[PDB]
Amino acid sequence: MKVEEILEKALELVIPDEEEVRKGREAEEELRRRLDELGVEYVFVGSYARNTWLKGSLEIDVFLLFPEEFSKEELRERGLEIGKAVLDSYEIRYAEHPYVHGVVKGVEVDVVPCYKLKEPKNIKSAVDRTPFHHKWLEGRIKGKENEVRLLKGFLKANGIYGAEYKVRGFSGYLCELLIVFYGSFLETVKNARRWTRRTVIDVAKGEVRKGEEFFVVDPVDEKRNVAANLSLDNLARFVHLCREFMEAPSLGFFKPKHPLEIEPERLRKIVEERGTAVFAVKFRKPDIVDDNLYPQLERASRKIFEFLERENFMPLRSAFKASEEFCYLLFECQIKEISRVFRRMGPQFEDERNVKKFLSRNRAFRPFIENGRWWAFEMRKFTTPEEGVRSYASTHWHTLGKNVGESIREYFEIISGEKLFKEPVTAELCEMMGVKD
Amino acid sequence: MKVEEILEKALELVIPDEEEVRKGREAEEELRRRLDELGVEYVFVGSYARNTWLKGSLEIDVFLLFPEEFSKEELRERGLEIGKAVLDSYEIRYAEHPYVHGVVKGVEVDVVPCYKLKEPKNIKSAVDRTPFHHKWLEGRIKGKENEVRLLKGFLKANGIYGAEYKVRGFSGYLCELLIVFYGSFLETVKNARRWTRRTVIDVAKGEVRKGEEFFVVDPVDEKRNVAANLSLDNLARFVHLCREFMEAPSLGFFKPKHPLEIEPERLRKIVEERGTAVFAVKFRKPDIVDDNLYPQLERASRKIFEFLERENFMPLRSAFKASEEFCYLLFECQIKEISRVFRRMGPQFEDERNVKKFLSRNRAFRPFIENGRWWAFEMRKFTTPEEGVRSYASTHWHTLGKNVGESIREYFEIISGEKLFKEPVTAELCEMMGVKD
RNA sequence: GCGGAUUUAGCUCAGUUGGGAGAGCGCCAGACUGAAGAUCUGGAGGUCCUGUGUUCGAUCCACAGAAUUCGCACCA
RNA sequence: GCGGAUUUAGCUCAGUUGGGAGAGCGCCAGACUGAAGAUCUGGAGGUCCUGUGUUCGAUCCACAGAAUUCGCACCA
Repeated sequence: MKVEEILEKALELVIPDEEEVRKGREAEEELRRRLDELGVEYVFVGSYARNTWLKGSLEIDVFLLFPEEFSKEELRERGLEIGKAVLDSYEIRYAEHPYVHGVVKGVEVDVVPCYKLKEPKNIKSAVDRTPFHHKWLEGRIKGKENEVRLLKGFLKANGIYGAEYKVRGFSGYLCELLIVFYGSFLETVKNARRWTRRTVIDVAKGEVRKGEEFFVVDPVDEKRNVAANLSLDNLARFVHLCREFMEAPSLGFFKPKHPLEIEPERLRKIVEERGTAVFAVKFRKPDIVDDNLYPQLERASRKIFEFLERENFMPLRSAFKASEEFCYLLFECQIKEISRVFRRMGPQFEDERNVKKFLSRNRAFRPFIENGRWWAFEMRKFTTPEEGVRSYASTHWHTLGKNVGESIREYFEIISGEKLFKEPVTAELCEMMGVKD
Repeated sequence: MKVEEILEKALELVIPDEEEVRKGREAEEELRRRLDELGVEYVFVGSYARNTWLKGSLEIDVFLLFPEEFSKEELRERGLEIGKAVLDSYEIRYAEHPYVHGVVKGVEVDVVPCYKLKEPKNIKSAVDRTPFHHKWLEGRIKGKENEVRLLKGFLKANGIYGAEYKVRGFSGYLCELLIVFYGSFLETVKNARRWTRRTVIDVAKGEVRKGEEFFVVDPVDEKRNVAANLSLDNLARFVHLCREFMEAPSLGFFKPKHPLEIEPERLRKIVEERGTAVFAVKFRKPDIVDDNLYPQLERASRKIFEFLERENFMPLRSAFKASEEFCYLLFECQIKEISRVFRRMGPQFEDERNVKKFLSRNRAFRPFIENGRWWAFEMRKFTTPEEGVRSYASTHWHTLGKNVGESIREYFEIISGEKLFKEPVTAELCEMMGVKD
């Protein structure tokens, strides 16, 4: 669609200027006031300070640099003293060393105690690194901020922007590092088409090489992978979207695509036509952070997946959804019903000892030999994958993560077909089964 | 049941003396007459000559030794000339070098041209070896003939006596060699409990050792495995029956056990309770020898077995029966119905070339990535193992042996449940599923 | 008939994740030697038995066939 | 919290068919030496991280746990 046109029309949905821009300055000014009132060494960092934040994603990050001659707890008292007096409403978030989150004029503000540490390698944790992150990008990104926003937008539209585990996609800082390295969104897109699972981007030397994993080198600390949270699968998605974009560019790569919103009638048909067993594990949501839940949900999903493999219902895919109330573990298998009878692996014919024991056990059918080894017909306790998972969930809850497993242990349901379609899992089911529009 | 008593009561069902013993002598005498009438060098061998044949299993083996200074075809003319004149009704069976099979007074007689070859290593085929076989066992078996008959009886009662492929069990000559080696049936049974898949019995040296396969050394030619036809599985069966006999001896080890003879009503229930898919491939019997058909049937069964494994209906066992009219390939699977959808293995994400092609193909559902590799949902052409086999039989008949495959190629049926129970396959189905009485 | 095993470099053979065609020996060269050899380096060297099919992709999966090899035995 | 990787002989590590507990090094010995070393032979050497469970059978499969290790990050 001409390429450059859609790049510019995308900006009116990317660039903030819903006149929150000034609300930033207003809060900043106000923030700058009260802060200079207490004579503290302070820095504005993150999205706001570089004028790089997305439309609606307004956030002030304030990092309070504290003398390189104090102690952990002496900065503690301070961050509090300050945060409180400068913010309008507050909470305390402790991380690895605590910080104050609050609100100034409807703008989410992050008041954070730091160190006036000037120059790296003398770093203790991830927090003290962001000032340097800002420092290095400051002045080296000036002018190219729009191109960053395009990248972000591109990634958000297809749901791979973010460092949080719910996404495992691209971190903002990474995006910035990228735009810097290539020159613009596009020159990034072009080269991304040639990325591999072993492609390494050292921004510090301006060099591209092959390593062991996909690695983007932090120009501040060359021991740091900025793209550490980028999952294997997401990276590939990005690469493929870059190949798909260049060949036939369109604006639909920048619009966030919306729910397919189906009726139970069309979904049941798909299932029927698929001839697959579709079911889910429902259980109440344990009240914990997002960056804890999804990892557990994933682990939980995987084990059940692995289970149904062992018991040979042959699952296709697995999916998960977390509402404000419950959690759902979705599964589609190739086997609706398995036989009650199965092969039980018995001893080689020579080990008379073990033979007898194996034979001493009482069964409904005679054991036999095949390839110089005994085998026996025995009975399963479950015939459908629903029945099997029920057995598994009830007996092997503990392995399904700490909080998730406990929530299942205490209670769970298994929902099949028409009943399940009524649950808020429509979107993911379609995504799991790969339904067209 | 006392042990020795049942050994003696078994003999009245083992020792011939249904007064066919004299019919032997009568025919022998008559045979000896006409033969000496033509001045031929002749020998009586096999079961009859040693008085070792089973009750009802009466057969005269006559091997016509011919001068060690003739040629293949010059003996040929002779065997005929002789066979005809001495037998009452005849056929010609060609083997590797032909022979005359016929009847003298209702007794199946085998008139065979040989060589007066005295002493081995100058042998050409299996036929010229039997005189030496008889020669070596003659006089070294005298007195111990009853003990041989016990062994035979033991093996026949449980259906592992015979060198023909329908059985793949113990050859008579082998049994004799055994009784000779240990001393009696029992001393054979005791030691057989300690046989392995690598136990070697050299009768010539009177020695037991370990080799590579189960090997019984022919005292005549030490390059010959007498137990070559003994299948792995049958050997084990024998060994296990020897262990089972010594621990609790009973006469039921000598009675041939009879059909379980079931109704369709009890069989359907078992199937239902088993929850398994049971079906068979029916097709007309190609008119060929037994030692050709069963090998093919086996091969045929196996491939179908292997197929259902590939397509994951997960078969349990496989069985075959050959009537005077049709042949049956019986199968029991763990999967009655499989989903219409399956995983299609696609390329790794890097090989852009192959990616596109894989994606160019049209499907009902979107392809995806998992572990850096593309996968696609596609449709099977069959949902039940019956449907699948139908597809397989029709497309892959040729591999199912020469004659068998051709018979299926031209025609076949697949029969399920109630319909199949009406077919003469009741016994084997019970044997395949391991049903109790 | 019949069945199993085998078929990848000149020789002898590995090769299982369906994506890299390999080792040893032989041959050529380099290093080393006074020489040659022995050792270390390296290089060249291919109809993965043939055909067709399955697959995005084939030494590998399927079918047909070929060749080598061992045995099976019918006979009964 | 949160996740992954790892845990087999004194050290460093193989170990995939669920049935044999292994290699290299180290140590002792034999052979060889004038000696010792170097090489070849061999031997000893084990809580397969623990527990419980599955199985005829447990390094291998399942659950709980431990320890080592790397990273995840929430924060928003």
